[PDB]
Amino acid sequence: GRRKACFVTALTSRTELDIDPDKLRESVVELLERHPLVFEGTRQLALQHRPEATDPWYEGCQRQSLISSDSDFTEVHGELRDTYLGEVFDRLPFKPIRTRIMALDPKYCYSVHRDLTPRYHLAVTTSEHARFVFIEHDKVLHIPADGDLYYVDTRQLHSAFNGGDDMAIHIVFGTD
Amino acid sequence: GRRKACFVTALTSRTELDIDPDKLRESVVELLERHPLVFEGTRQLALQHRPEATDPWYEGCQRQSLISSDSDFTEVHGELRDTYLGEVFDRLPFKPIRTRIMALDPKYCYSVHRDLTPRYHLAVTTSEHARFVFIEHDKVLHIPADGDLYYVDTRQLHSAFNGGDDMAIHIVFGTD
Repeated sequence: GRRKACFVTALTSRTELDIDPDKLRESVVELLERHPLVFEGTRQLALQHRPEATDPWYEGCQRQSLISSDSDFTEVHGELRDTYLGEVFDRLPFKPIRTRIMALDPKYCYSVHRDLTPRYHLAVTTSEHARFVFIEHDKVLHIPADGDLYYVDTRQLHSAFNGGDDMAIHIVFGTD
Repeated sequence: GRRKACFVTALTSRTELDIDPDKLRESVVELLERHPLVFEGTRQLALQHRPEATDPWYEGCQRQSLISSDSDFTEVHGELRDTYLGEVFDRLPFKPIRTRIMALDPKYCYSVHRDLTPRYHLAVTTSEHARFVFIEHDKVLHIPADGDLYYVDTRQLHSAFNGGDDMAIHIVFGTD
């Protein structure tokens, strides 16, 4: 109750990163061959882990209430340094936490709800059929796979849907 | 095109029908026990048929390109006249055509697209997670199961999603 809904223009913001969409997509496709997304509907893979984690690829994918603190998930996987995903992390203007690849299945949507913390999104694979829907703000948002980073305030009441035939995939960064 | 997008307030309109939501819902649930919805994702059952149809419960559910004319599907099924669904038809202020029960699976959405003809909607079972999303108009719409009839202009670019755990069900009426 003490925080109120944001003004509509504060739902999103663009930070220019100049990432190459083709190289980004091919690096994600190759990575998922070796480290598959877990879960169904909304699927996930962790790109940052807690120091000394024995389950670095999936620990950070647990539901928020099982996460001690997002800020513990600081370590980019060592093997990413050599690939184009290492280049993505190098270009970030902030220190990310609990970064995950996150995906929406084809023809899938999730419940209208509020998240606890907004994140930054880099779209990997998407289409005109994949959108965020903000219910109180009556605003529809599409995040293009243009190599730029988009803040998206998913604390606001919202759903997301993917009406396409192919899965929609983002890299989703936290910050502190 | 010669027809342009409608103004945002013309996306929907309410016609008061005073139908009882509980009797409506219980009559539809019982009917679907005896006559199954066909298709997946968007599921359908026809409530009106062409004269002398051999497949009256399902001919009207074929895709629009296989429909000769919506206006041929004029006859309410005989077995409906003495149930509450017959009462619904008796109250309509227009002559309906090609009326169908239409439903969206849980966690399902369909492609962003345009339909050829707008319809009138009577929501049977729904939740806050089921919405129409108008892309060009940047408008989100919920049709409540309040016993009233809602025009929805699905000729406009749109998707629909059901983020809920249960199937969302409408009766969908055409008219001349």
